[PDB]
Amino acid sequence: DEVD
Amino acid sequence: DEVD
Amino acid sequence: SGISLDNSYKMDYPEMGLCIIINNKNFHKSTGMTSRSGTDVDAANLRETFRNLKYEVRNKNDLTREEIVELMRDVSKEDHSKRSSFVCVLLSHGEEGIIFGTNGPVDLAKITNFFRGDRCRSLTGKPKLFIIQACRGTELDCGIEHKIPVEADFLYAYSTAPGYYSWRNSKDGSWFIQSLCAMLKQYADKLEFMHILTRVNRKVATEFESFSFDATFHAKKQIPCIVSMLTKELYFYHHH
Amino acid sequence: SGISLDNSYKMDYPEMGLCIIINNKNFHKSTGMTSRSGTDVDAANLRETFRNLKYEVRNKNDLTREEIVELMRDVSKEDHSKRSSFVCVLLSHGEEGIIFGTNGPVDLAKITNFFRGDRCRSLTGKPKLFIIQACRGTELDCGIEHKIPVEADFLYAYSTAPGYYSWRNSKDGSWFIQSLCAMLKQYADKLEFMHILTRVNRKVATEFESFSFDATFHAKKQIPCIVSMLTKELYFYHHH
Repeated sequence: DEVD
Repeated sequence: DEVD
Repeated sequence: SGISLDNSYKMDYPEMGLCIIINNKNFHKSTGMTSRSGTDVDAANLRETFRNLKYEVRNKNDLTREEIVELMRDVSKEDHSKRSSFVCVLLSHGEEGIIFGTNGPVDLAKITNFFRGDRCRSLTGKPKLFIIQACRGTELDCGIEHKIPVEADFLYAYSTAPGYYSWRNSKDGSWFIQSLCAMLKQYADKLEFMHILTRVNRKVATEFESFSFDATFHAKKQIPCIVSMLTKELYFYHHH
Repeated sequence: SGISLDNSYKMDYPEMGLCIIINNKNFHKSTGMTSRSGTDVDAANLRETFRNLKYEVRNKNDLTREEIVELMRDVSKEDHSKRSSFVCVLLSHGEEGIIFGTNGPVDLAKITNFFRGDRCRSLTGKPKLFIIQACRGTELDCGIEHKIPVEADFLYAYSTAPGYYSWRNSKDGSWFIQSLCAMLKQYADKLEFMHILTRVNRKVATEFESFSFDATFHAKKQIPCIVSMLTKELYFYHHH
């Protein structure tokens, strides 16, 4: 999981 | 009220 | 274009179609059939109701059995190509499978056969609605506290269950036609036709009960009877 | 013809319309923006999903801010007369009101303004859908156990609430786009678009939670954000  |  | 569905009848032909109303009130003395007080109330209600649905309404009064057959034969031989549907309303005395001309009976099947998929080609694939206010017998309900089939795309909206009397009020009109017009007025721009007729079933079943000085005919109930050979959903409105 | 209703957009033009997918994965080193692993999964899912809805899909990868503006300007100047709708999907880094080209930011309002009712006349009165997978800030959700307006007929399907991060899984794709494609696949031939997007809201809200070795970013939740200036119901299918 990564943030944009 | 009457019947047909 | 995008994904398409075809679960409902095409009802955006240039014309909705004919609404034939046969209103038999007065019968030849020799038949021994009583005059049907209240039926003009029904006929007027139906005319207005189907007018507002944009049907081409034709009212006919006091037709002989011969006139009924000729009328329906002639109507079935019209060009219905530009019409979405066909409606016929029968108001008369009756028995199971039978409706009365002023001088004698007509087989309901003889009338409806004129509009078979193979006999009225400009109505093939289109909904053919027969609305029948007439007795279907003498029972009383006491209540409790490649090809398509030639018989496809018919709907018979019977006022009463098989075998049973049907009730007409001399002041208000018949229970069934009263209720039918009311539900069409309220729901034709909202509900599919089977759901409208289901509301008619409930209205007749819950809101009416006979009053008679004759115990045999007093406190009786009625349930109408929807008979569908339709192959699609029927909405009286269309989109655009 | 019979009674007509016009509560839903006309979606039976010869073409559904364009689906422009801008997939920004790799960013110029000087911007300091990370590569968006998983976004190709999103872009491929969207291409297939909108292909099956009969959109003319155009995929674009790694566009500069200048290329984004030129592309959208050019698309807005096409003749959309034969198209029912317009769809643009943006996959990138972002902040509130902003999406990133590979070399710097683009105002979302600059992009969407090209399609204003008064600036793209062949899309006036037609639904213009902008689907945005990008952050809208840095907040984390901890969860709990005559004329028409020029801004009419736009829908902005944001992946996340205003002010919040948006989550992308490097293996599976982004939570929002994953969920959106799944719900379109399942419900586009059945449900109105707001109800589809509502199912997307629930799917993202209930089925995803972040996993991180970093306590700051661990166990976080997301709710997408539907912003509708639409004036009619939108069904991707039509009747006939």
